[PDB]
Amino acid sequence: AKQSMKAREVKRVALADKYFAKRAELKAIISDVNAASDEDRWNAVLKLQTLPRDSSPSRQRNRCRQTGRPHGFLRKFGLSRIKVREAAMRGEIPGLKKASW
Amino acid sequence: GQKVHPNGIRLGIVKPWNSTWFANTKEFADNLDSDFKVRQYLTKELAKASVSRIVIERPAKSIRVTIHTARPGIVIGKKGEDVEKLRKVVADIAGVPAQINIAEVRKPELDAKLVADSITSQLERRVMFRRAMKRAVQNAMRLGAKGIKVEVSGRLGGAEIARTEWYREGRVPLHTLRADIDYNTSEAHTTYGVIGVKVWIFKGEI
Amino acid sequence: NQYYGTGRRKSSAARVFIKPGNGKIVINQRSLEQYFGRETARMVVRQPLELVDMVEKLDLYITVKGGGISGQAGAIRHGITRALMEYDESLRSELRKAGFVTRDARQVERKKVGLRKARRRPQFSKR
Amino acid sequence: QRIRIRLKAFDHRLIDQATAEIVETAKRTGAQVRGPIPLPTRKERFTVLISPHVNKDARDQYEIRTHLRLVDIVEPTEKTVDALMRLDLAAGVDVQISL
Amino acid sequence: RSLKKGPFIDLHLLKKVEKAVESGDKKPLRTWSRRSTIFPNMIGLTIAVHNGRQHVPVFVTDEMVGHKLGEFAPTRTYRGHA
Amino acid sequence: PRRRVIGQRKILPDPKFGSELLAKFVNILMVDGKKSTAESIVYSALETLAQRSGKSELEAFEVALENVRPTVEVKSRRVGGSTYQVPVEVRPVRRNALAMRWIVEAARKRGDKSMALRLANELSDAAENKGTAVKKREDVHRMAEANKAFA
RNA sequence: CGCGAAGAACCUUACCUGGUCUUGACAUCCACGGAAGUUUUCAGAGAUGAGAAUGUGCCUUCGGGAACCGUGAGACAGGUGCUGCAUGGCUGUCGUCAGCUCGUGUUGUGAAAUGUUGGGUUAAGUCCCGCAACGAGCGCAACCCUUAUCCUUUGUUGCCAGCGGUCCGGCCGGGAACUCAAAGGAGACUGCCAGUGAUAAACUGGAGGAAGGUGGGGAUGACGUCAAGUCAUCAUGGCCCUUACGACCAGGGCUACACACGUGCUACAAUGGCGCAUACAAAGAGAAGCGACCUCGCGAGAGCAAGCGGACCUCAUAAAGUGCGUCGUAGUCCGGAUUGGAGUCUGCAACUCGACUCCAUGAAGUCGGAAUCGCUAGUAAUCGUGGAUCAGAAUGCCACGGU
Ligand SMILES: CN(CC(=O)O)NC(=O)C[C@H](N)C[C@@H](O)CNCCCN
Ligand SMILES: [Mg+2]
Ligand SMILES: [Mg+2]
Ligand SMILES: [Mg+2]
Ligand SMILES: [Mg+2]
Ligand SMILES: [Mg+2]
Ligand SMILES: [Mg+2]
Ligand SMILES: [Mg+2]
Ligand SMILES: [Mg+2]
Ligand SMILES: [Mg+2]
Ligand SMILES: [Mg+2]
Ligand SMILES: [Mg+2]
Ligand SMILES: [Mg+2]
Ligand SMILES: [Mg+2]
Ligand SMILES: [Mg+2]
Ligand SMILES: [Mg+2]
Ligand SMILES: [Mg+2]
Ligand SMILES: [Mg+2]
Ligand SMILES: [Mg+2]
Ligand SMILES: [Mg+2]
Ligand SMILES: [Mg+2]
Ligand SMILES: [Mg+2]
Ligand SMILES: [Mg+2]
Ligand SMILES: [Mg+2]
Ligand SMILES: [Mg+2]
Ligand SMILES: [Mg+2]
Ligand SMILES: [Mg+2]
Ligand SMILES: [Mg+2]
Ligand SMILES: [Mg+2]
Ligand SMILES: [Mg+2]
Ligand SMILES: [Mg+2]
Ligand SMILES: [Mg+2]
Ligand SMILES: [Mg+2]
Repeated sequence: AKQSMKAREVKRVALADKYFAKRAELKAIISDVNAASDEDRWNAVLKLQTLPRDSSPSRQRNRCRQTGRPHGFLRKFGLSRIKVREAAMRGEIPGLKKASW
Repeated sequence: GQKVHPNGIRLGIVKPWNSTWFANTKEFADNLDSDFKVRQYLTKELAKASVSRIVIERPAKSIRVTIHTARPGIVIGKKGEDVEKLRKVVADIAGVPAQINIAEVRKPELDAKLVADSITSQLERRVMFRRAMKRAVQNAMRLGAKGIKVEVSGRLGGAEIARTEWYREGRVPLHTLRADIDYNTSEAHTTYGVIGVKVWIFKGEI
Repeated sequence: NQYYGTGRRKSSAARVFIKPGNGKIVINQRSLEQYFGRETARMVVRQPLELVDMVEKLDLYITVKGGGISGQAGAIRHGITRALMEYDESLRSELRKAGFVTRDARQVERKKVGLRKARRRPQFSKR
Repeated sequence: QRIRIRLKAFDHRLIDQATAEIVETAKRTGAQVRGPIPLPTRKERFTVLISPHVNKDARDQYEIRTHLRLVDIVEPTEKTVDALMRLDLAAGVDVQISL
Repeated sequence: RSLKKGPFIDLHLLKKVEKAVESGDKKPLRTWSRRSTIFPNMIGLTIAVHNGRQHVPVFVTDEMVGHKLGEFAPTRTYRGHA
Repeated sequence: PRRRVIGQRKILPDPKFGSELLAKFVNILMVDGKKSTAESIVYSALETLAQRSGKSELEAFEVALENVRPTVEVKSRRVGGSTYQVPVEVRPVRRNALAMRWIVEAARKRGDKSMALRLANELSDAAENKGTAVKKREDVHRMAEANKAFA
């Protein structure tokens, strides 16, 4: 799916764990009300924007791991709907057989 | 009409899975992808080693790969050098230490993967596709199969309009779930494009 | 002594204990007028003891689980007959003609892909 | 105190020989066993489109079953604890111990 | 409707306004920030707001305060069908 | 049907009286599976037949059913490009089915407040051989001996 | 035509305007200089631009080696560019229709025929007779999954019949009976019997039985047809672009709006609306998640915050139903579109362009022309619940039960 689109996903994920899941303190408890309700929170709402436009966990598209498809994704397998069927008929997804109820 | 995949419908009936591990939803996609990497590497490296099937099994947090092969002396090598120039790279792809095991396919002429790879190499060598087709059907029935079918597809002999030609012998009951049907697929890359090959081999019921 | 029966209906399951002598009907520690608000449901639990005359002649201790109003009442009627056939063994051919021994095996059909319901198909148009 | 062992697998024949080996083996060195308990079977379901491009109403449906067995041992003698640790069963069976 | 704990503005617009207020106005101030809130500090300024291809000059009146800057630059060209 | 020919399905009696013709009448009235609400209308309408206009509760429903029952009907029988309206004798299980549907469909297009009162007046009008359910019956019989010559 | 899309504010994104790069955002090789990494700084919308502080690890051939960085040049990378009428793979469709062929023999100069036609019968080229055919293969059926009855084993986190106690809560000892959980086994075979039919097959009917004639439902799609769909999931022959048809960034667009069509949702009410009280489900999901109790808020929600990687904890209060009251056939106490104001939450960001809450507003619509669709039983109709996708965002989709 256009090689550079695969690279956008792998840069976004490296820059998000560079800053966030540690530098969430600016919104984690700086934006909730106690003695920090003065201009310090207002300094946070502005300081949270100078970190790069990436770095946020809500800009990851979650593509398929082999083909890079943006649609038809399944979080349980990490593959697109095409690749889970292509790989389930060969017996390579464990325990995943055809359901009949 | 479109047919069901004869291996997927028989999983847990007469056909086993090629992966035998357990995971929760946390490590399912990582075990599933890293098995794609270990399978992709072992197919590229054992290319002329006539490899049929790669069985991956994970104990507590190790992985061990069992390779079914027709030419085991080439996969092990001289002194046992290429089983661990294989296992220091498999353990680096899976992230856990590896223990490669090597099996045998005694008659490679009754394996759908090995029979399908024989036609693809010959079709890319510019061999008449009929003789490649009829030799695969003939060699299988003289070794005790109750049926075989082979099928080639797409621009046969460099023709502009593609055709599919198939040749059957014996008995291939794909609608019977008890039938031990061995089926696999291969692709030949020629100067006029891709020719797909499909092989069904029937070996008996139950 | 108690004579037990198990009856089941759509997704309901009923356990039934009968003791000799009373006209007591107790179900889930409730009486029948408090449990079944529907009089059709009231009249299908009385069916097997109206054919066989043990109305003031046999007590009944009932529990039910699952399903809804009419599903639970039908599971009880099936469970009372199984209890009364352990009691006598010769009320059987009386009850087979009443259709109370047949377990009604009609279940909900699953919703199918491409269909709006189990059988309802979306609206077709020629063009 | 009862030590409690839960076994999870995608296969029911593999899981029963994992129960049978730990049911074998606590009774090997003399413990109370209740035996195996079937916990409820979890079925995960999946429904994929099978065409690469359109045709919404053509699908395949897959599932993964997860089989559960529970056996508790309330004689944990010290011949038991490491003799329970020295046991080699299958790679498809997840064991989780817990007090 | 953003929640009541902080109105939003960019930093580069916030700082470019405050320097431009203490000097008298100017050129129209070029920005791409359609999402920033108009503040009380900006009454009298002219801000050229991007609309996709152009920058529409908006002279800030008092009653534009509280709105977003992108409300005063239409992003879509449309005039009739027939 | 062509091939799978059917037995019958069984109806339960009514609870208060033990009649299945009365239970077929509740089934025909029922909308959207709401069976408890159809018995409420049917029960309340029948005793408000009884002491408003004449006793013997369920005898009064059968006698109101005696008049709206057809004996002949018309049916179209195709030949080669010409369809005649042929008068047919109606069968006794089809007699009650047409009579109960015409009573229920007469009661829906009325001007009374409730449905249980619309039902009660249409059943009362059927006892006096008046109303619209009787005239639905009259038009069927008028067309049948109008096409007597195509028998 | 609620189709790819199982979920377009940025991202996704492939499109536009503008700003930028030219061996590159992605891979290998060569050479040199730097281990890297971290904090900070001002310009810029940002990509990028000019620097400061700092480190100088691990291997050590410790002339150096591998991870990572910069610069140079070249082979090259790159393309969601065109051709599905060059292809593979996969899929729709006739159609789950009962058909489609072959070997040998025989007939005909031959294309071909026979078999596979005929009499019955069947859901079935299903079976039996007849017959220049005798046999075989792919289909049919069966083997597989689920549901309906019973038996065996085990008995917690699930159960409570017999007992003791109780706060009268399965609640506590206890019990392994029952429901239930999931492994194994049995059971249905025209098996038995009458009658009809050609000493047939087979049919109608009856008994027993939880179930009776393939018991219900699913998976399973023959040889082929439409040069059907997809070069955009992927792969791939040919062609074409390469300081650009490639790469990076901000904002916009895919949500436009005289109009026409398809699929849906909600209605036009009294078999109802509203108000108070109170019953009976199945099945699913959960760790950068599900989130009880308690407190605040009219509410969406906020604070605090235990339990749960789960038959245990949570999501999570089923709704139709039942009892009482009111409205009394009205554009209505029916309908809830549209608009104004005030808010909550997710998220750098809710203007274009989110969902939800509160107050106010109270449109059309009174059952729909010609035409046209689905359904044969736990079905139609009606009523709630869950899941995937997913930060947020279903009237769609995939599942589950009630009547
Ligand atoms: C929505 N409801 C309203 C209602 O209840 O009447 N039903 C309808 O609109 C359909 C109407 N009842 C009948 C129509 O399909 C057949 N008539 C054909 C006319 C000429 N082809
Ligand atoms: Mg690619
Ligand atoms: Mg997202
Ligand atoms: Mg299919
Ligand atoms: Mg339903
Ligand atoms: Mg659809
Ligand atoms: Mg952009
Ligand atoms: Mg965009
Ligand atoms: Mg440009
Ligand atoms: Mg391309
Ligand atoms: Mg095509
Ligand atoms: Mg194709
Ligand atoms: Mg096309
Ligand atoms: Mg056909
Ligand atoms: Mg021949
Ligand atoms: Mg001849
Ligand atoms: Mg034919
Ligand atoms: Mg012929
Ligand atoms: Mg038959
Ligand atoms: Mg026939
Ligand atoms: Mg014949
Ligand atoms: Mg056959
Ligand atoms: Mg079959
Ligand atoms: Mg069983
Ligand atoms: Mg019978
Ligand atoms: Mg470009
Ligand atoms: Mg669109
Ligand atoms: Mg009322
Ligand atoms: Mg009205
Ligand atoms: Mg009007
Ligand atoms: Mg109202
Ligand atoms: Mg109103
Ligand atoms: Mg969501």
